[PDB]
Formats: sequence, structure tokens, C-alpha cells
Amino acid sequence: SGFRKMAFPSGKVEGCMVQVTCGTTTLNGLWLDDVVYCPRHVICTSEDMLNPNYEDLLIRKSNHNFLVQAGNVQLRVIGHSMQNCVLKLKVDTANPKTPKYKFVRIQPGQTFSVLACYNGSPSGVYQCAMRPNFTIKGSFLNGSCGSVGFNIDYDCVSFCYMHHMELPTGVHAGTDLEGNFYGPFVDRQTAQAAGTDTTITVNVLAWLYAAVINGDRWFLNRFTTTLNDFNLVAMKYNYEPLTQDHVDILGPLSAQTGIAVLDMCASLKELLQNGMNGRTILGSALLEDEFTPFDVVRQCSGVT
Amino acid sequence: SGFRKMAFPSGKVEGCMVQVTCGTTTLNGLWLDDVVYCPRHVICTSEDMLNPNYEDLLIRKSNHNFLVQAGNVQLRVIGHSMQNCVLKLKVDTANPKTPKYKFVRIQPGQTFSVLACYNGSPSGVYQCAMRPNFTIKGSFLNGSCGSVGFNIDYDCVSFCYMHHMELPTGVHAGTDLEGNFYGPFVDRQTAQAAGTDTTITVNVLAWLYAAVINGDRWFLNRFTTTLNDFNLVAMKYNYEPLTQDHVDILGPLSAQTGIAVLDMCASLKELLQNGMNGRTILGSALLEDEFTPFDVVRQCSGVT
Ligand SMILES: *CC(=O)N1Cc2ccccc2[C@H](c2ccccc2)C1
Ligand SMILES: *CC(=O)N1Cc2ccccc2[C@H](c2ccccc2)C1
Repeated sequence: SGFRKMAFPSGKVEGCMVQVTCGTTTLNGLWLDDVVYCPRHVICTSEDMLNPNYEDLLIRKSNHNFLVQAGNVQLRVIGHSMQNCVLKLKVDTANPKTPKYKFVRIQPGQTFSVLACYNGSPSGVYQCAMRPNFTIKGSFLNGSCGSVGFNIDYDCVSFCYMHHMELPTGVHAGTDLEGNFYGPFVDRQTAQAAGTDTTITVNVLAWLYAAVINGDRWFLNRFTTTLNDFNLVAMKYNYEPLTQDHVDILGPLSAQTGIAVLDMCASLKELLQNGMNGRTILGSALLEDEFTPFDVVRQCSGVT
Repeated sequence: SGFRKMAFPSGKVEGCMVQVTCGTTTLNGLWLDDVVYCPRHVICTSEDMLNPNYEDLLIRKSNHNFLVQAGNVQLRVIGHSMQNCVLKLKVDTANPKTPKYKFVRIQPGQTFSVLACYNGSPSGVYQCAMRPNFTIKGSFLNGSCGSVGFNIDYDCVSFCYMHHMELPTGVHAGTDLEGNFYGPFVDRQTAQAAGTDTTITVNVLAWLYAAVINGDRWFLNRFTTTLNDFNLVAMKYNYEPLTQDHVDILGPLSAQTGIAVLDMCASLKELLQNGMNGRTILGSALLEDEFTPFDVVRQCSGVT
């Protein structure tokens, strides 16, 4: 029993973190096979970040300008290319700790673990969600750029995020491992505001199921609702509209608990309309939305 | 910017997790050098757990009854001994992935990372505190016993916890790596109630400092207080009494922010007396107490 915000074990990814230095900028790189992936803004001075022309800036860079260090050992760069907002540094040595991996571009509402690194060295691991506004609420200081987000399925690391920038509101923007930003963000020191940070309704419902499974039940009520009625309430509270797809995904938690998805929706509706009245659910005083249905099933079943 | 509940990177500990099977009970072991550490209740049937005599039960066990598997490879047990509530299984092979380590017994209020494992395989990592009542609020299913809690200082893993049992209230009890329980708990399926779960005042104040550092400031007020006055309020709200030792420990965060510890105490006092009025602090609607001052400085400075 007990339900915790849980990250994947980070070892497989720790084995992939390197330091990339171009001129006087140091950030993190991901070493998979004989390629090191890092944010293209490694080639910028903070001066350059106001309005960089990366193709023009990159012409001034050679293989030998990219200093790549894995622990205390330097990697030889034999090639470099820009793909969208990442650089791919070809090195002469395959990373011997390369796990089985994929690059996936995640949808908003999907959760992943972040291995926060500085100078190619891990500082910590925590769990995030891709927000509906394509920001993440991370913990990232200067030097953390090139830190990656990932899921693990048994033996296969799915890399979904590389950290690139902090908005002036202190939320985070980045790319998939093809260097394409999530959302409308650009790797430039300009005015970029996040849209509405909507609540991930399907994740709140998953987490309500997790609460029932772990003994927190005070918010169960005598009511039910419809998708359309529930969605009127979601709109009012800046919740994502609940679809039948979300209902289908919650089916296993519904089955396990014997609480119909629409009954749990009616519980969530009363919580939105009435608040928690100073009570808590799995040690939270607000409605948690960074556990997916798949996360609740995984943690509640003990998958490894 | 951004402040997250952050675990240590788990790789160094992932390298130490093994499966221990005695008869029909499987749980996790920690392999350091040529010793595997695991909970002594590995030798029990669930029947035995009602009133086990571990010394008597252990007489019926030989080296060859302890099946120790590191991934898919079996370790040869050449010795076994009971130290308090753990078994130490001597194996014929030193763990080649043994990191630099220490065993520390932590004080209540101290935080650590848990690597939740099942069958010697990692499922996830999360951050805990030793509660003032010597429970932890974990996420532990059957098979999770022998999962360990740890801190890392650069290259040295300090192992502070091994998971042993769940109380009927769904909080967690365990031992240090010498097999001594935290608090009054015993490895027996009996009536064991946790004492008052008091709030770790010094950790709330640290986290209030973390909030200021990361832009959340609405709770700063025009007031100050004294240790004695603050402590009257702490008593009323089941907070740990604040000592000058706690004030001294918060000195660096005080210095960095320019907010006197006693002014932040007066802020915490108004939060206790008045609630959050539906507002949040670092995305929490309650006062977080599982970040130590040392945790706030580490995360806010980017230590690796
Ligand atoms: C995440 C990180 O390490 N950054 C520091 C940095 C140093 C030098 C150049 C760029 C950057 C990153 C950045 C990206 C976009 C806009 C401003 C700054 C951030
Ligand atoms: C944590 C764990 O794996 N447990 C399962 C278990 C199986 C067999 C014997 C004992 C246990 C553990 C336990 C400890 C004390 C009281 C009851 C159960 C728990």
C-alpha cells in the first residue's frame, strides 16, 4: 500500500550522460551508440541567444570545437550535424552502456522521468507530465540543458524529452530527441508565454482510483454523471474535456475497484464544485494530474 | 528555477539489488562486496509471522536454502548470520558494481531516496523522510521487502533504510543496514500503531525558503516571532518544536534570501493559523515537510 510520485530507476540513463562544451558553453549530452545528442544552443554565447542564426553560427564550428567528456574520459568527435533544435555529434566510440532505446514524441498528459544533470553528472530524478500547453514543470538550473526525459518498458528506454529553456514564468520547454520542440516554443531568448495550464482530467481520475485502491475513499459519493454533464464542469474549472477514449483507458481501474468511470467523474465533479474542505487524498490537498492510468496500474501492480 | 520532490539517481543502488528466496518467500537483497543483506523474515511463512522465533526458525536453514540471484546469475552462499532483524548472506563473489558506501542510522526529519524493487528488479525511485514517529510514507507491495533507502554524497552511497513491514494504517516500518528497526516496531504480524505523525517544522521552513528562491512569495508578511512564541503555535498544530539548532541549520537559506529565520517562522505561523486560503506554494496546497535544509541547498545549487 501507499502511492508515491515515482520516477523510473535512472541507471540506464545515467550511463548515457556526457558533458558537451562548445567554446565557453557547457551543457549535457546523451551518448547512444556512437552519437551524442545535445541542444544546438551549445554553440551560442548568451549574447547569441537574443536572435541566433544556428546554421550561420554552426559554419564557424568544427568537430574539434565540440568537447565531449564521459566521466573523466574525452570522446573524439568525427562528425556533427544539426537536426531541428539538436546537434548529433558522431564519436569514434560506441557508448558501451547504451541500453535498448527508442525516441518517442509524447502527447500532452503523458508522464515521464527527468534525470536532472549538470556538467554531464546526475543530480537527481523526478517525475513530470507534458502539460496540455506543452510546457513541463521541472527543476532546471543553468547547465541543466540536455538533461533528458524518458519512460522505461522492462529493458527499453523511450527518450521523449531533452531540456532546452525556461520561460520567464519559470516553467520549462524542450524537444523530443529529433530536436522538435513540444508546443510553439523556439530556442531564442524572446517573449514566449505559456497557454492555459489545463488539468489532465484522465490523470486526476486515475489518481482518484489509486486513492480508493490505497484506502482513501471519503470523496466517493452517491452520484453519477454523463460525459457531456461532467464536461460542462471540466470547462468551468479548466479541465481537459473527458472523451470515451479516456473512459476506455480507465476501464481496468474501473474493473479492479468496481467503481464505474462515470461514478468517479461524479466524485471529481463534487470535488471541483465543493473543494477538499481541508481534507487530503493520498497526502495531497489538491487534485494530482501527473499520474497516467498506466502509471497507477504499474505502481499498484509492482511492474519492473 | 522550479522545485521538485527529487530522488538521488538510483544506478549505484540498482547495481546492488538481488533476489533472495528462502523456501517459498522471495524478497530483495542488497549485495555489497561479498555480503547480501536482506530482512530476516525471508525465512518465514506468513504463518510463522504471527509469532516468529527467528533463532529457532534459522536453525532449520542452511547456506544452500538461501537462493540468491543477481539478474539471471545465481550467487553461491558460503555463510549466513543474523544481525538484529537482517540476514547477512556471505557469497563467493564480490559484487563488481559495489559503489563506495556507508551504513548510517538517520534521525527523524532526515530525507532519503527509496529504490522500490520486486524480485531483485527495480520498479521505481521516490523521496521519503523518516517521520518523527519512525514510520515512512512509502509505496511498497508484497515482494518489496529488502528495498533500501539511501543518500548519495558525490560517489558515496549512505544506506539508511531497509523495508520490512506495512502497519495496518498503510505506513511503513524498517531497519537501518545493521537490522535495527527505526522506532519501536518489530518484524511480527501483531498490533503495532504509529504515534502522532508530527510535521517536521525545520523542513517546512526550508521548503518556504525554496519557494521564495523560486518566486512564490505571497505568504511573506510584516511579522516576526520568537522561538518560544512560534513553539506555542507548533504545539497546537502538532509541529516539532523549533530549536536554535534548527535556526542554525537554516542560516545559509536565511543568508541567501535575506529573510531572518524568525521572520519566516512568523510567515509559517500565519499559514498555520490562517491556512492557504485556496492558494498554492511550489504547486502544493499543504505545507511540505520532506525537504531538509540540505535538500533545498542541494537542489537550488545543482550539486552532482
Ligand atoms: C538550460 C541551460 O543550460 N541554459 C543555459 C544556457 C547557456 C548558454 C546558452 C543558452 C542557454 C539556455 C537558453 C536557451 C534559450 C534561451 C535562453 C537560454 C539555458
Ligand atoms: C514487504 C514484504 O515483502 N512482505 C511480504 C512478506 C512475505 C512473507 C513473510 C513476511 C512478509 C513481510 C511481513 C513482515 C512483517 C509482518 C507481516 C509481513 C511483508
